[PDB]
Amino acid sequence: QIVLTQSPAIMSASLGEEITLTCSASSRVNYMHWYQQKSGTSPKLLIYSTSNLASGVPSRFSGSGSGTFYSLTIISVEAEDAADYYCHQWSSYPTFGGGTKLEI
Amino acid sequence: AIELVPEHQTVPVSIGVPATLRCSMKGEAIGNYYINWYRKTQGNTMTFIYREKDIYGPGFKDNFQGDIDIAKNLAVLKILAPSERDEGSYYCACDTLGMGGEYTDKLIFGKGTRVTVEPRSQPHTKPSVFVMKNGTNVACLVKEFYPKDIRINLVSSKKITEFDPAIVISPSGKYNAVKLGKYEDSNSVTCSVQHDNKTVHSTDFE
Amino acid sequence: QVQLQQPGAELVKPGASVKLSCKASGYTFTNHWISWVKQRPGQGLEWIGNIFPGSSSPNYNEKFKSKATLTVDTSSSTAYMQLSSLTSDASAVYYCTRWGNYGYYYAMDYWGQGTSVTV
Amino acid sequence: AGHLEQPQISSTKTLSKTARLECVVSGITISATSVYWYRERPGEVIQFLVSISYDGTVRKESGIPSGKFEVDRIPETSTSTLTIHNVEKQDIATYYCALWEAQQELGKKIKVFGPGTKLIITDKQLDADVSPKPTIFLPSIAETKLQKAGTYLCLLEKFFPDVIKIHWQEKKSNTILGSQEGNTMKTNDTYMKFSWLTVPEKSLDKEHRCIVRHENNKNGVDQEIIFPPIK
Ligand SMILES: *[C@@H]1O[C@H](CO)[C@@H](O)[C@H](O)[C@H]1NC(C)=O
Ligand SMILES: *[C@@H]1O[C@H](CO)[C@@H](O)[C@H](O)[C@H]1NC(C)=O
Repeated sequence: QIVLTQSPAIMSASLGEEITLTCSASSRVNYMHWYQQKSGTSPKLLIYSTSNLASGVPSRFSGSGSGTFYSLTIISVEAEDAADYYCHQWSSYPTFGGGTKLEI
Repeated sequence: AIELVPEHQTVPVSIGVPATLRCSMKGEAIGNYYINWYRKTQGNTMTFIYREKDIYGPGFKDNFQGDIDIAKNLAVLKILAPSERDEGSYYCACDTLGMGGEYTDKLIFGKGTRVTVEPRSQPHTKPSVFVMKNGTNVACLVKEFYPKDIRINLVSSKKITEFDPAIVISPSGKYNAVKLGKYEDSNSVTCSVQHDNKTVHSTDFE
Repeated sequence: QVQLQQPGAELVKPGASVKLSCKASGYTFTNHWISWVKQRPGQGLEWIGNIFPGSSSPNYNEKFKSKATLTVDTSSSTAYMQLSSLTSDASAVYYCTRWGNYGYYYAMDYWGQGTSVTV
Repeated sequence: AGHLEQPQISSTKTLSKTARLECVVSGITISATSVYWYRERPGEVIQFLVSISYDGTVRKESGIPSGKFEVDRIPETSTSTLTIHNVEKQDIATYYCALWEAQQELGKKIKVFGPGTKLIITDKQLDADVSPKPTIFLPSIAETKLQKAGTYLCLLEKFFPDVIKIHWQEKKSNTILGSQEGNTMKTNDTYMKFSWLTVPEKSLDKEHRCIVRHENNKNGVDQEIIFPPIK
């Protein structure tokens, strides 16, 4: 049982600056996954297995994390990047993060 | 370095249907190395299953089967008949064969695959609840029930601590259970266990 | 290219039952797990349960064990979900996902479009 | 055909103190072949730790700082012993010993592994009655007489280390009996566990005992509690 907490809930990031999305855990988790859900769309997979990059994703989406603290990084912020980001992990059963909104 | 990644971190298999397990070789080549297989059915007891070329363990030639594919670059272990004894976590080991100046011949392993087993379907059967105790500690024995669902209680239970019953699979396929409770008073009392519809009592069955 | 077809939406009466069906295509159905995820408006995602194809007694969430029942049909190549004893607040969006296995390490790589169920 | 045996199935030691792990080769002297050691940190794959050969070279791998867990081999008792220096939280792991055995057929060898030790490090342990405390459960009246089978219960409690080994075997035969058990649950300070065994009519007229293997047993020997025979 791992509690995943994402802070802050809503974060403001102006266009053009690389910003980092952070997911925190109560315990140690081996591999963590990141999902992007846009406005009125099913979640997609961006970064799978702690900073491996999923197929079809622009290369400017990269993750960084180790041990308990994990993070997701965007090199270039664009208009199309507005979505809600969740962090997921497997510890014999899934556990989703709170979710953070990214706005331009 | 060399990495072996198992296909599944957990995979349930049922009794009587063959299953396969694959460990992926994200390395130079699967053909060059020698592939082993290990099982840990007990808490920590490692059990050799299959070395690369047709040399199995004690009594594993019949139950298990191993093979190596080159195009997919994997290592396939096939269970021919799963069972409760076959239930365990399996490990894939890679023999380095040594190099021109290297003769350590260590083993590079992968993470285990917790292979849980589940019984085949059989008609439901009644559990014969039997109360038995020694002093202030009582543990009624429901013995031969097939269904998984069960609701429990102890009559006139004044115990400080309540213990969760343990559900295990008998070799006959019908689950066994034990529910235990230590009373600070009124130790002399029977146990009642409700299974399927309505109630079953150790009283009038004794 | 993997498709996980899932219906649009469903509307049912309070106290009724709903059967949600997710159809998989493209990939080998037998190998990969399937999970069901519930999403609400103004939510934090919850995992309801998961089922390996050709298995029995699938794992369930402690908050959905009594109300959810997952079954699969290898011949149909579909995953079914049954929800019963529903309430007023059990109106949400339920997705079906496929678990990548080798190096993905059980990441829900392909998702369904989801069903919006309201009562 | 000699099988590795490690006398300790668990090891609890004070933090930042030396811990010694040993495994003995059964019936076979090691002679030319080398003895290996492996380590399984929780939630990780097992990795080769050290190796000692007939010449005496002590092999290692990447990382593994020198001066840590020297390995020594005793040909007098065919015993290979590994001692951990300055044990720590990262040192908390499971240790196995292995060795290549040559088959009768030429060119084929099998790596046989030991049962494992499961090194455990915790806080300042107190030695006040950490040994398992048993409780004999006699089969109830009108149970074996009417079912033609017997059931026992080896209740156990108050043992600090996580892992405990319980198996059943009759006094006259060395082979073990197929036993069923329930996993331990957390209690006020320590753990408890019970195991039940079923005996057929043939074993009904025998006196059974419950064998429990634990690191903190009295006098370092397996505890024995006798169940009076059904007869
Ligand atoms: C079975 O259970 C139902 C309620 O769950 C009850 O109404 C019914 O009487 C039971 N059947 C019998 C034969 O008692
Ligand atoms: C352990 O603590 C619990 C809760 O404080 C208590 O109920 C129990 O009796 C204690 N165990 C003892 C005193 O052996």
